[PDB]
Amino acid sequence: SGLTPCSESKGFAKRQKNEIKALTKRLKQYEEGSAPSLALKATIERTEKRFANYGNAGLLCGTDGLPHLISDPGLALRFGHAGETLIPTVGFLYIAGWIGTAGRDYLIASKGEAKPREKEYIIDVPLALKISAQGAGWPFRVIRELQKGTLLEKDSNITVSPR
Amino acid sequence: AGNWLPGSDTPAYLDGLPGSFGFDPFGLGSTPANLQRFQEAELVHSRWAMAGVAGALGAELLGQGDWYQAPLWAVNGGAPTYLGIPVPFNLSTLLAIEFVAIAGAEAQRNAEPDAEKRKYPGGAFDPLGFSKDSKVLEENKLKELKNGRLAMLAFVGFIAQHAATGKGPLEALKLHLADPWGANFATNGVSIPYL
Amino acid sequence: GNWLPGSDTPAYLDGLPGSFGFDPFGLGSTPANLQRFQEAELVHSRWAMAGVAGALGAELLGQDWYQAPLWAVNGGAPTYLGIPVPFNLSTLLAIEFVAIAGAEAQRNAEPDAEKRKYPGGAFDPLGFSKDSKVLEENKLKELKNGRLAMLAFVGFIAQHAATGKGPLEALKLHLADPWGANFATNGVSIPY
Amino acid sequence: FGIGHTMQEILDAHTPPGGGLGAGHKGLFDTVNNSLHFQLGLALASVGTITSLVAQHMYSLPPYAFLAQDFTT
Amino acid sequence: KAGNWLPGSKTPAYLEDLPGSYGFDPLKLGEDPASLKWYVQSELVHSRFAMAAVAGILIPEVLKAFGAVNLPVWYEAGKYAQESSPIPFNTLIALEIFAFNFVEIKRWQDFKKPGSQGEEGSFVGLEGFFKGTGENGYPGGVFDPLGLSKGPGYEAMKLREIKNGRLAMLAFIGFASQYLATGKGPIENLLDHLSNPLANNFTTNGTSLPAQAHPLLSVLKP
Amino acid sequence: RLWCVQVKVLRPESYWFNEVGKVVSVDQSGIRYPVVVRFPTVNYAGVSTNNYSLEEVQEV
Ligand code: CHL
Ligand SMILES: CC1=C[C@H](O)CC(C)(C)[C@H]1/C=C/C(C)=C/C=C/C(C)=C/C=C/C=C(C)/C=C/C=C(C)/C=C/C1=C(C)C[C@H](O)CC1(C)C
Repeated sequence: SGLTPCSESKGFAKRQKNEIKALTKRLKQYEEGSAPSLALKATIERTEKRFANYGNAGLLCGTDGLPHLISDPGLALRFGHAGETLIPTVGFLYIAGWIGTAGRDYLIASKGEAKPREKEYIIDVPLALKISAQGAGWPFRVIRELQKGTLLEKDSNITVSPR
Repeated sequence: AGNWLPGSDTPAYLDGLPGSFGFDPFGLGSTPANLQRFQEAELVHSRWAMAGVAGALGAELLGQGDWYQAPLWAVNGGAPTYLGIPVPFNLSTLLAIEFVAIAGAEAQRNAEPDAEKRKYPGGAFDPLGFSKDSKVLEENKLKELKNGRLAMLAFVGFIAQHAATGKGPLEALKLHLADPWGANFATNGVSIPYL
Repeated sequence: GNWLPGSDTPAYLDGLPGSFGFDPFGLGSTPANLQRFQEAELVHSRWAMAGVAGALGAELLGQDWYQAPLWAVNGGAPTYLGIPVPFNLSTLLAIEFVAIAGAEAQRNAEPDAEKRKYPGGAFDPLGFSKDSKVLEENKLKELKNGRLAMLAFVGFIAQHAATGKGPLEALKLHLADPWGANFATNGVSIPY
Repeated sequence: FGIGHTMQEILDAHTPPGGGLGAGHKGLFDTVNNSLHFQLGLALASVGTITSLVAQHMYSLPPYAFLAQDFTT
Repeated sequence: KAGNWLPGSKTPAYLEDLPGSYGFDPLKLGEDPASLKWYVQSELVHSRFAMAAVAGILIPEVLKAFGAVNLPVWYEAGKYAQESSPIPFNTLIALEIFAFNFVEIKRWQDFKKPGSQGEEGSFVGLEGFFKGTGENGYPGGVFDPLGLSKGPGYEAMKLREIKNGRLAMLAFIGFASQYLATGKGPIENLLDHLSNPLANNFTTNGTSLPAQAHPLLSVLKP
Repeated sequence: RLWCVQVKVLRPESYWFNEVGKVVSVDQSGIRYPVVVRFPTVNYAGVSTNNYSLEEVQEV
């Protein structure tokens, strides 16, 4: 996209220099070893480490000197940008399927009790913890339920409004 | 006749058809009216490819250039030549009689009411009487489709080879025979794009 | 006989000509497959007679079998025995196709089953055949004599793949150096 | 004049034989033709989409002389 | 059942009669019977692949440590083999894709319909090679040429294959992680651990315990 | 039609259309909607029972 790597971008280096300069300008009003001086020094160290880490990660910077993420799985894989969107996509989808499968399993387990509505606002905490730990293996069980036809309710068993 | 994937269930509507190996994994022939249309379409594609492959290969064996090197006299300002004999036609008259001859033949083919003669017309198209015996005709129907399916893959094999390497069909066969383990579809930068 | 004494032979291999009960993988379990494999074995064995008798007989007449088709690629003319021989390599494959494919097409056109394996009639000069008592005896002789012949021809190819030399001279190296020259000494058959 | 298409026949013919669209577009000629609100909805959908197209194409491909320099316009 | 992975726990009932079963399924992945059959086949295939791989890594490495042979190490053996390979990289990949497509489709079709690859017409005359033993993951035929599945110790060999398979899978993942963390070979890692097991382990490779996640590593040190 | 038998409601304007309820009682005096059905869910009015005709309920 016409971008340049942040490790060689002049705007990136200028932004790091300006942020460090502003923090150092704030730093000179306090005595050495005081709590504000230590806090500002820790902020300066974090700023330097962050700019170094963003430069070392292969991030691409625009004309504004700011990192730009690449989200097409093709351009990310062939140019080393998969850690920006693609691997976070896989991680989020795994965790989201975990949460959804744990909720579905808890709802289905509570459906079989004598008071199904009771477990929805007074949580069965041991059962919820057991079901929550079992959500790690959600893709296998979910894909099997999809192949078996047990994941979906039949259309004849679901209420609809008159058309 | 067999199974394209041994040990697998084949669709029931494909049983008894000529050249049938139970291959319809997408279920395109599930509709009976579509399956009848696809049977004529497969045979017409087969017969055009069988003549097309023999025309493309047979002209090279007679030293008249490859199938790709045929029509550039239209764009290079040249003249047509059949076996060295000049042909006194231009593109304004070659396509005109092509539209008249082909669409005239295709209009007669489309007008047949019954399903069998839309695939196997016979009559004037079978002067040597190969359809006199039912046993020979049924076996020849399997022979036609199996040869036709090979020619359909060969002509697409002509196009895909030339779009990837730029060489001729017999040129690529010579290249493959000269070094098989280093000259194939894998060794060009087109078929597998990420090496 | 038995290929492995004490082992239980398959029941479907009993009564066959040249039968030793050797089918550990059950390839001839289906009778339709078994019938075709006998014709495949006999044709492979009979062609192995011609290959060995040829390779060995020609070099007993001073004519290597590997060096025989070495006048077309490098350059030269075909030669049989000592007579200057006509035709060319391009013409040789034309007569190769018409003679063999014309003969092989008649090999399987018959509706019989024994005739595909054991033709008889016009294919048995000098009498032979007769009723049963010597026909089955040379039926056993044909498969066993054929079996070394295809083992030897594969041995002819494999030796030249490992040593690059002929089989007759490599036999002489096996008598000159019986313990220092075999398939174990060269670094091709057994690496390291 | 005896030549041309009939829209009812076009609509009735366009039903996929696999049954994916059910009866297809059968009876839709009488639905569209007898309903002024169907016709008004189709006309407004197309006209509003065309109005958006006009907006998107006059700024980027200005058709009038000295229009691109008139920023307020 | 071979035992209990957690003594005192309630083992699942669907893992009672499986070979190599210790009742280990806390995630309940094999609760569905079709899933259990598919995962039995998957564990066997993974086990045999890891078995052969760990053999082809460890036996050359042990022979090199004893000084018998001098072969390239496993993480670099692809480089030295490809330079002396008559067949280049792309056609090797294409040939592997073709061959594995064929053999894995045959294995998959036998899994879906047991014994189907041994019927008449399944192969071009050679279907007797693959008649099957009627068991999930135990093909036989050419794959058992010595015929020791008909022996009395067939059930013990099934247990031996599965346990050695799990050991081999853990061993290969150990080889990969040990290279990625230490940068050296597996026998080198073993000898470093045997020289000083307190100081040479995963807690000192600088990778397995990240410094940011474990601030006490830099604090509680001499 | 029986007592405490699962039935599926076929009345389209009903809140429990295509849903399964339990038969409470069936009136035998020939009224228009004799089948009394109890449902595990309430409708928008908070009611859990409704009366249906013979053709409006299918035994499941
Ligand atoms: C088990 C597969 C496998 C693994 C773990 C490795 C690992 C390695 N190889 Mg290696 N290779 C593997 C298979 C093969 N390699 C090679 C050819 C080479 C060469 C020429 C070189 C290496 C080198 C290396 C090392 C460098 C790191 C790397 O390249 O990561 C690769 C990591 C992978 C996981 C590769 C992907 C393997 C894949 C998962 C196999 C299965 C794919 C199938 C399509 C399965 C798909 C699903 C099915 C169900 C449809 C590393 C130790 C080199 C190195 O030392 O230099 C720095 C070196 O020069 N390999 C071929 C030839 C075709 C293989 C065949 O499968
Ligand atoms: C039975 C079964 C049983 C179970 O179940 C399984 C198993 C075990 C697998 C199996 C066994 C087996 C066997 C081993 C196989 C192998 C074989 C043979 C070797 C073939 C051949 C094959 C062989 C034969 C044909 C032959 C060929 C021959 C030829 C003629 C040659 C020729 C030559 C000579 C003349 C000389 C010249 O100058 C040249 C040439 C021309 C070159």
